[PDB]
Amino acid sequence: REEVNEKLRDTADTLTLRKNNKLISLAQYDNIEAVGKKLHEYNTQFQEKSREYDRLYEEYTRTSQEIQMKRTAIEAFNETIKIFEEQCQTQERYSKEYIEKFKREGNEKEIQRIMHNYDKLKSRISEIIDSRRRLEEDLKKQAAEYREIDKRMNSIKPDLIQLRKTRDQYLMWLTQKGKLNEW
Amino acid sequence: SYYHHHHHHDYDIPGAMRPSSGELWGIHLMPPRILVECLLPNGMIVTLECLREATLITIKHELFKEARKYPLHQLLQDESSYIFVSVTQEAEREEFFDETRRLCDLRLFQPFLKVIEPVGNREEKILNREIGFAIGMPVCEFDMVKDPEVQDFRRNILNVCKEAVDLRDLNSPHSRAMYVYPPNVESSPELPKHIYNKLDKGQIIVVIWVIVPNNDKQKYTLKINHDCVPEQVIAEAIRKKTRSMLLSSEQLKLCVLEYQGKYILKVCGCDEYFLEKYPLSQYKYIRSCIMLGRMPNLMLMAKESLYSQLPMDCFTMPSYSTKSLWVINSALRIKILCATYVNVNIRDIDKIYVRTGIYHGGEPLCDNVNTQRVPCSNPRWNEWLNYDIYIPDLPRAARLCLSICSVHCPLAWGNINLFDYTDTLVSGKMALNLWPVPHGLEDLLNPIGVTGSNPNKETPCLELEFDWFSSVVKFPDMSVIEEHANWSVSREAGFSYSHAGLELRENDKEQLKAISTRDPLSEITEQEKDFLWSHRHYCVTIPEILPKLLLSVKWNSRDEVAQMYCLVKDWPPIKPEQAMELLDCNYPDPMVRGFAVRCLEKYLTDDKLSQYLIQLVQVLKYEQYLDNLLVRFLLKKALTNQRIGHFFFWHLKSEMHNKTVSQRFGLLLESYCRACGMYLKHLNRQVEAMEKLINLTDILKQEKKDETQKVQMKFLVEQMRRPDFMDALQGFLSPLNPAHQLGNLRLEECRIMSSAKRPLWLNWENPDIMSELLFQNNEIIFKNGDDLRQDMLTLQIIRIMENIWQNQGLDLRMLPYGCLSIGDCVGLIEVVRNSHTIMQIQCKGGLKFNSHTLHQWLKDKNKGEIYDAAIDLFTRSCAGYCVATFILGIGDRHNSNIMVKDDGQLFHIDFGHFLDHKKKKRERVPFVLTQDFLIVISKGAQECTKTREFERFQEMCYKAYLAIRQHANLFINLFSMMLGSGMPELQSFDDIAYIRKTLALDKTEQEALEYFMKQMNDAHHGGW
Ligand SMILES: O=C(O)CCc1ccc(O)cc1
Repeated sequence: REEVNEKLRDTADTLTLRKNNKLISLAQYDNIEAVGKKLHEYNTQFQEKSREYDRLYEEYTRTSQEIQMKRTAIEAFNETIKIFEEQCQTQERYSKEYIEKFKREGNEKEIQRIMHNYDKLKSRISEIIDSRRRLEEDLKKQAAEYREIDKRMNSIKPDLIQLRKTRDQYLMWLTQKGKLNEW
Repeated sequence: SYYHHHHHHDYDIPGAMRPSSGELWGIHLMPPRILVECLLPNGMIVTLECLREATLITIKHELFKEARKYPLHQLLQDESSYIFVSVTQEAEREEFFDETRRLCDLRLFQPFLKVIEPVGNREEKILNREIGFAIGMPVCEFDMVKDPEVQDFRRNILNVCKEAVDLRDLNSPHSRAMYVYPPNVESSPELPKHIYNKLDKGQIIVVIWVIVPNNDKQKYTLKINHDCVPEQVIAEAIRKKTRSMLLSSEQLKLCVLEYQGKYILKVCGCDEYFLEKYPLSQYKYIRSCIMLGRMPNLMLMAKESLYSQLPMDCFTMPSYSTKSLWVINSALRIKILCATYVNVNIRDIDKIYVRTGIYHGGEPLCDNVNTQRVPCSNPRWNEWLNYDIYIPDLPRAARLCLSICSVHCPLAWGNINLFDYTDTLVSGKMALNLWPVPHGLEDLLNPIGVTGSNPNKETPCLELEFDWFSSVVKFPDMSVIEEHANWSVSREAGFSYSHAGLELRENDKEQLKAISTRDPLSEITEQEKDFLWSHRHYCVTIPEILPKLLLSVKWNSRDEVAQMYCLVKDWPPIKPEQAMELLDCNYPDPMVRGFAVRCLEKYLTDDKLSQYLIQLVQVLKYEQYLDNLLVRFLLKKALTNQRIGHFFFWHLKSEMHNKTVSQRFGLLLESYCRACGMYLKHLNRQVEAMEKLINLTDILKQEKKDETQKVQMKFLVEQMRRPDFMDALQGFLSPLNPAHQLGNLRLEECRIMSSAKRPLWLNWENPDIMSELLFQNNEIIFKNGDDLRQDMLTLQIIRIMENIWQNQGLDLRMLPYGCLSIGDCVGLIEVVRNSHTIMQIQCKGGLKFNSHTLHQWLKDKNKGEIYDAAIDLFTRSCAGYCVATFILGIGDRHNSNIMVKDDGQLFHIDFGHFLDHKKKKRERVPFVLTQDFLIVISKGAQECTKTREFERFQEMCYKAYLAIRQHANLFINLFSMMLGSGMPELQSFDDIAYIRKTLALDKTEQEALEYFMKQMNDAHHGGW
């Protein structure tokens, strides 16, 4: 039961027929030694590839999270900015009311300091937007390397299974006739 | 000559030898002095310097002094008229009501604070922050979710919340104290014989303590019967306190009667109580003391000082409150249109197609492909695919599974349910974003994988058209499925004689019970399936055969499926251990899973639930919809009982990182936190503690790597002394066990270990009144790097093998320590005081290492007749740990992952890959008893092979192994339920198949016995 699935695994559509395994058209019802080295050589190429497949699947789900992190950070920036935008509007309400409320007593003294505040506030908004802008282009170059991770996983995956399959077939051959641990 | 001079040109000289963002965007822990942009109502931006650790009251108060020096101050109200607000890292805009909170704990994005007058004037209702902090995502993020199923789950599931809150205040204050402090109690009041024998004729010496002024305390050693209840024990201790040279006998009787019911029994040293009439023996603490040769220490606690401790939960209801399928006269077809975002290299890849199939766990018709059209770039097919099955033959739990493949190799995958939560057959166009190829899955299509589109947008978006049929097509009602069954019955009675391949017989009547016995993973044949399916009426005789029967049923024939629905309807309840199989991925039908949850309501005890709770939470992943019977069952039990609720919370809160479940568990955690009462505040204090520890170790691991231990350790202790760390990491409940409280940090017993994960050795004061009686210091390890949940599970599997062995009269002693995964590779590990790696024992005994050093070390702790029993402990544990280890196939055991205690118990740690993961790229023996061990088993002797001690030990091994072989059905199923978690060691059923070989279930019990010895003999080289 254990081995019969690992040989029927990855094949087409107690007779263990594979259509999931339908146990029972049934609608009506020579070196010997040198092939032993090849095992180790492919069993090293197969496990060589494993880690290269593993390292990337981490990098994939890293960058998947690193990207998803970066998006929400932008969602936050945009919300941050909106409050600063709202604030600069909020000052243009009660600042421009207090310019014309008096506009007499320390006009140049006061309006400079009200104008100074507004400037700091704008220059703050300027820094955040460029802070955001910089994140967004770093996001695309992340999404770039991301596209490349899956690409290289999806080049390796075929080669990995074929490498796996030949390694079994060689390993079958040797057991037919007659140690394997070290290989 | 070494390398035959073969160069490697590729090799350059300069993996070898995460992360959760911290207190502020992009930086782990905010600098000790930071400037904060304070937006005022008047429009003025005033930057203040603050201390990282400063409270918002501290901040506000200072702001409003500094606001006077700025213009337009006359516009501002008193400081008291305002609340703070800012954009957080989750990206919402929190309104900061609790002004005792400090600036570093706010989870701010950028360091700015806007001032406002508080709207939504029911401020009570905006302590959803509490709920969102615990869950780790804000409640406003569920509010704007479009999908009706979610919104209908959210409102519907409050049926449960309400019902369960009503049981809590059914006998308040007693029920309330029974919720919060439930009785921690063994399965049966029946006792094991090896426990009984340690009783000198059914009797325990116990110690009841009392406080009277408060400073001084007073013992009263009762010697009472083991099976007596707490109220009796309480009377007896009152008799003893109050007997006097001034009270007559009758005067005493009248003094006990007033007193007898104003008190309850507490355990000294932790928050456990004895509130229920059980035999004292049936409480775990008592049954623990008997085994360890300890004297139970209880405390008389008055009930008013206990209900004085208790809260009021005060649950508040939230603000958020055709055509019969069988008419449709066609075969199934589904239109594949276009994938948009496929990552394919043109240089290796020939061609790509969408493979498809309908499924029920296993397949219901010819799995097909489509033609290999527009391969690599431009990818687009416009084909209706045509599936040989009729539209009415589709069973309730039918599901489309597909995958974009190469030529043969999968690229992506995704699965959809063919009906919705309201039974409506799927019509229209869908935009399915796909999931990526896993490790262990090499096969094409992945039907065990989760139903639902990926929430992740930047992925292979395959779109498709489903067929429309003049209406919402709905699955028939139960009344209608019934009638159609009753017709398929009367119809088949009139069928005539000559007929193939569908009273009774004696030879056959046993051969069904032959099948009934075989493990889940023993595959059934078509003959057997037919054979069962025809005698299905007799099969109710053996209700245990049901799983085999259900797998035998043809789910693509609605006539069968209506008949099978009707057997299930009133099938006889069965044992939880076997019913649990019916919640794994192979049984997706709702009537089936319904029946299994109906077994749990009858049979599964709050005790047995919490044992298997891990498996049941995993098995939620395999429900089709959010609202289903299991969820309501667990939600209820968790809101009925706060011990379950605690681990129920954490097992969910663990997986919240995982986007396969973030929605579902997120919504479930919300319900829990909304109903669970004052435990929400306790969970938020744990949740806040764990965060600090994550952020602290996240720094130790990124930047502070490359600084001596001394440097890190000074930086650690600098950090831990900050007021916010002190606040956050002191008065709280250990998540490994909420019974244990954690008080002040002893920072001088607290250190960073050697390991490159930088795990924290943390040590708290046990602030219990009687800490002295149990332990003055609680220490547990916090480990940022590793994935705890393999260990967590193997530990569980051990705990159960122990309970199996022991409840079946044989005393091997396992020490499944505490392990809790609280996140993505984050967790807690219980420290067993007085234990050392064999390798320490060898280092500290090494003369300037002899095989005896272990044995020598052990004698040196255990001298006198103590020695004799302490070898029995080592002999008993070491046998159990042999068999479990072998059966599971955990990682190779060696000197730095094996540990022995002062009293002589041995146990394993850091188990690694459980079902023989690394080795399968065989039947290994991971616990190789070297000479070191065999010496200890044989007190003096040389030639340890030959002693009786080893024969004894061999017998313990053989009796244990066969004991587990009789409960293998359970161990298979426990693992089967764990397929849900993406643990690489459990990707598919054939991974679990190792546990068959190693238990030898295809063999007979006598052969098995020999195979175990054969396996044991070659690994050790001689003896068995
Ligand atoms: O009912 C309780 O609260 C105790 C736990 C319990 C649950 C179910 C059952 O059948 C027996 C016991």
